[PDB]
Amino acid sequence: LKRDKRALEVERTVSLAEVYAGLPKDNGPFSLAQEIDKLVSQGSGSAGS
Amino acid sequence: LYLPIYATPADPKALLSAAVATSQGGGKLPESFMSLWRFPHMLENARGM
Repeated sequence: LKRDKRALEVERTVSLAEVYAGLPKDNGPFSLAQEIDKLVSQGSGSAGS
Repeated sequence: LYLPIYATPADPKALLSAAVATSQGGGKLPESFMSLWRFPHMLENARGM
């Protein structure tokens, strides 16, 4: 109880589509629309880095 | 011819014992700390302690 203090409770929305659209060019940015529909067609593929 | 006088020992001395007392300095209150709980809860806490 000596050490405890009220912490600033915060919330943040994280958009997976935006994050995967935003990663550096050498990591290969991609929106999930054009890889979700193609990895479902064949599961042996991979996307992102 | 002279009959000597004979000395009678006196009663034994009453042994006495000394009983002294000890004194110790009183304590001092530590530094009070601001809590997080409201008074009824910090009181149920302290009362338990």
